[PDB]
Amino acid sequence: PLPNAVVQGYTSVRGPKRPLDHFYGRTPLNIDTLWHWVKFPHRYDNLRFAVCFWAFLVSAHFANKKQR
Amino acid sequence: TAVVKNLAKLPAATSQILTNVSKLQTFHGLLEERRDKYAPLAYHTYDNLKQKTTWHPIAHAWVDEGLPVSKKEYNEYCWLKKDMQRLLPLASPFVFGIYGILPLAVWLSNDGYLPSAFSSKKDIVSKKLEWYSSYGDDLRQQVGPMLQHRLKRHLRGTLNNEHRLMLDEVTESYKEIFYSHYTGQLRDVRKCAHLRLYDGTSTVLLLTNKEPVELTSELLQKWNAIKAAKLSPEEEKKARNEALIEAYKEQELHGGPHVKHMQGYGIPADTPLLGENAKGDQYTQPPESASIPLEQLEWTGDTVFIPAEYRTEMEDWGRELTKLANQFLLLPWRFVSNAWNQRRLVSWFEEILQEDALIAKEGGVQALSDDELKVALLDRAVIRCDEELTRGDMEARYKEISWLMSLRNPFIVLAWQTGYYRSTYSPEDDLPEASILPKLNRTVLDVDVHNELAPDHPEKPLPRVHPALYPNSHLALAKEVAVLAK
Amino acid sequence: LMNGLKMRMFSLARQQAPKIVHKPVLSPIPEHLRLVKNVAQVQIDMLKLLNAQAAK
Amino acid sequence: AAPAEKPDPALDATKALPKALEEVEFFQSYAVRRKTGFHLFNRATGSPTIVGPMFYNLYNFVRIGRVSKYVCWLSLPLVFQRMWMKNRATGMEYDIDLENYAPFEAKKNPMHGH
Amino acid sequence: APLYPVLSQASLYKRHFFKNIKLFHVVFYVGAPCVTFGTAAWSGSNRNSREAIFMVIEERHGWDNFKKLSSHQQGVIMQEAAQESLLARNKGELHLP
Amino acid sequence: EECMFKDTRLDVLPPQVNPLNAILAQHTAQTPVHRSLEKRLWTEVRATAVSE
Amino acid sequence: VPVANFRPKKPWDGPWGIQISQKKDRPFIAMWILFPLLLVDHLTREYYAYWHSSKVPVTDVFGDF
Ligand SMILES: CCCCCCCCCCCCO[C@@H]1O[C@H](CO)[C@@H](O[C@H]2O[C@H](CO)[C@@H](O)[C@H](O)[C@H]2O)[C@H](O)[C@H]1O
Ligand SMILES: COCCOCCOCCOc1ccc(C(C)(C)CC(C)(C)C)cc1
Ligand SMILES: COCCOCCOCCOc1ccc(C(C)(C)CC(C)(C)C)cc1
Repeated sequence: PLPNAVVQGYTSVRGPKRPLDHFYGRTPLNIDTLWHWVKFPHRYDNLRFAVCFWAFLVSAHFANKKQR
Repeated sequence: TAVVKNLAKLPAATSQILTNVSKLQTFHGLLEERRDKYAPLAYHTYDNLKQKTTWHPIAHAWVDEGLPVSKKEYNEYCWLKKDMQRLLPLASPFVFGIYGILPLAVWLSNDGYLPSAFSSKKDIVSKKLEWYSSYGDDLRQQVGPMLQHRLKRHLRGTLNNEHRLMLDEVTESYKEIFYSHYTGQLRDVRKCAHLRLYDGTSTVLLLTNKEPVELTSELLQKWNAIKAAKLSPEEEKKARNEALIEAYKEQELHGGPHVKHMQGYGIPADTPLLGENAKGDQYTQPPESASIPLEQLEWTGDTVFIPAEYRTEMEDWGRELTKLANQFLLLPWRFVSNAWNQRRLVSWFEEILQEDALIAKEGGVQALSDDELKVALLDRAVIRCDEELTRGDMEARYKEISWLMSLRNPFIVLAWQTGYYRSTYSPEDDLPEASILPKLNRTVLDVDVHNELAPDHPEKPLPRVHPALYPNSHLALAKEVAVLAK
Repeated sequence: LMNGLKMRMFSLARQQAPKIVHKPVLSPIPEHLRLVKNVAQVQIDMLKLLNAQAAK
Repeated sequence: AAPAEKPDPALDATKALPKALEEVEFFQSYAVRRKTGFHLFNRATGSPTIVGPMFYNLYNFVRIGRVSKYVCWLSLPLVFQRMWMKNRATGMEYDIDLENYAPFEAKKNPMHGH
Repeated sequence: APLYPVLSQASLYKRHFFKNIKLFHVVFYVGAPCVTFGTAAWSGSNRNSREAIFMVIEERHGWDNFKKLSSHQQGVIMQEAAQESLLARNKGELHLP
Repeated sequence: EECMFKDTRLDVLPPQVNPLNAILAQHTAQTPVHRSLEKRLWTEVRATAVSE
Repeated sequence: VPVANFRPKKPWDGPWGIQISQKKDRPFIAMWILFPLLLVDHLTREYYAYWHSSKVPVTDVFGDF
């Protein structure tokens, strides 16, 4: 269907590709290496529960007062 | 600034401009008076597509061997022609209006855009050298490499078609000519002359009253001998026609001229007879000249030069390569056809050949000064002002390009010239270190022109043999030896 | 390699500095210079012999 | 005219189908699964289904995704929204006068143009 | 003695994050939110349901009266219109011309 | 196809052939023998000239 | 004496290689700013005409009206 040149990526000569840099002494920084710096939220979960309760309650209070 | 600095001398410059115009008019009158009686007519010819003229130095660049003119006077002529070219922005207010003065201001800003009158120097040589060192070498040094690349990619072609377009025998010479900035080794001009193998055999057909005859070294030697003997014309024409019929018979035995079996050219056969005009077996109609006997074969005085440049021809170069060649030679290039830039290039070529002839009349290169030779090499575009070569190296360089331009081929000329304009810049300050060896020195003897050199086979290059190692070298180089020792 | 098994072991450690491997670089410059040396010594011995002959 | 060109192996076709089969084999290699926890409802005959045994491969790739496995499911509640609203609309009671005056996308309505 | 403006190692470390992207790293990571909250799934359904809803409203009740009513009754009537359009009793329950 | 990932400079080296041998060979082929003996005479007379 | 075919850099030699890299990676940087802007431009958009619309948004380009 397609020629071998198209499959292998070169007509006559295979060109050398420059390898990827590593930056020895530190972690790689790529779009896929970001969980090393940003994990899932784990520090303020209980505060999340409390604040969701208080937000629901205060919103319900003011909505009922406005409606009434 | 330079605007006010040049405006201060703008009043004092008009008188010098008009004086230079008068000198140019007188010189052109004299030169054309000589040219209109000693030079032949090079007819205008159109390219393969037959829409624009094409130009070649073999036909159009004529050299007045016997020109009673000083070399400095011819330099003045060419430099003032360039000044006439540079005076063109004075027409901008006369075509755009009173607001067409800002172009004149831009013209007056840079001194390199300006003619001779705005320069403080007096001698034409010092003036030309100042202009070059200020503006011209820098402008050329930024066009040289990209022109070399265009020439390379014109030979080898585009899009990975080298196996279809290049030749495998000119390969090592190609490498030595285009990649000598990698090795640092000098180059041999004969290896640049090997680039003509891409082309065919350049021929010269003399037109007679019967048929055209191909010119050869033997016939040319005989004609030069007869011309040197200084015989009466009744004997001269007779001997010329004897040699002509001899060469005619020779080529008829060879199988006709070379042009018969070349694609794009050809000699027609006898015309055919159509239908009832065919008289039995005689299907042809020979020309009138078939009635003339062969003993009356006389040269008409007409000549046809055929370079047979299938890959080198200036027509097939393109819109970009011609403009870049004119930039590299500091000629006008903008907003014009390749035919007009071709003519400009051929005129420059003719000027350089006439200058070579006048130098040879004035006693060669050694009679010249150091500044004069520097300016000559700058005109030939083989030196940049950031080199500071020796006198022997300058003379050898001149000899090289003089022989190369004697062959009348701009492509190989540009290939040679661009090799001397591949300069790099280092990213570090300590490197490159200060060298320990002295500067490169040469002599006129080191150039091998009097010996043939076969093309080196691919991946089998041979070392360079000095001319002195050849037999009878002290005899062959005796002219150069006497010129140098004297 | 184990009885009834084959495996590939990879280390887990941060590499603070690159690992060096001595891959000798082929170059013709040293042999160029040694050829120059030998030719110059030949010419020097030749000159010494010629001076010895011419003077002795 | 008579160039006499040798055959160029780069212009042949002897690697495209092998490469495609290599890609497909790399795909199917991730369908390898263990015996524990294996269950597949076969057809009523007892023969396997078509789409059934090629779900583990797709979900093993979903396992390796990073963002799509946490985003592309947020358009799925909308399906149940339609499932519910359609059933609400199949039997919705409406005014006869408003239906006769403003039928939705009915033909020959001069207020629409035709 | 480098004569050029040497770029720091940390600056290269940051630029590598931007230039070491791959095609799939753009395509899928930006297409998933796009396909989900785009003209296909969510935004398209919303913005194309609105047209039918407000056509039905302006045909049956009127835009001025609809604006004058309350937000609750507005939403109720919008929901009824949405049901009428989703049903498409006149097209044989088919969203085709 | 993998020419870039190799080093065949040793497989392909420049030949050590001296073109001067082919040049002197073409010179002897063009010249006759009596001129060679004359050149031996020129050398001998040059030796006696340097001697005197 | 210095080595031949060498010189100091000039303005017409163009920018350095590191500067060419800094020129190259600017589109890749603006990608991160424009794709979120594309998604926000699509998500915070409102249609311009409805069956009830008596008016349509007009944008006089040159202020001629
Ligand atoms: C099958 C029925 C007949 C139709 C046949 C043609 C179908 C074409 C559609 C499939 C196109 C796939 O297109 C595919 O693109 C990738 C880029 O990701 C190319 O990839 C190529 O370039 C990249 C880098 O650019 C190289 O690293 C790689 O080695 C090389 O394969 C493939 O060579 C090409 O095959
Ligand atoms: C980029 O193009 C590559 C995409 O190729 C997709 C091919 O899709 C078919 C894969 O689906 C299957 C089908 C069968 C099977 C297994 C069920 C081969 C049969 C098995 C495991 C029982 C042997 C696994 C996956
Ligand atoms: C049958 O095939 C169906 C799969 O098609 C999915 C379409 O995906 C769009 C493009 O996806 C990519 C992304 C990256 C690539 C690679 C990794 C090869 C890009 C490259 C060449 C830059 C490394 C190839 C395809």
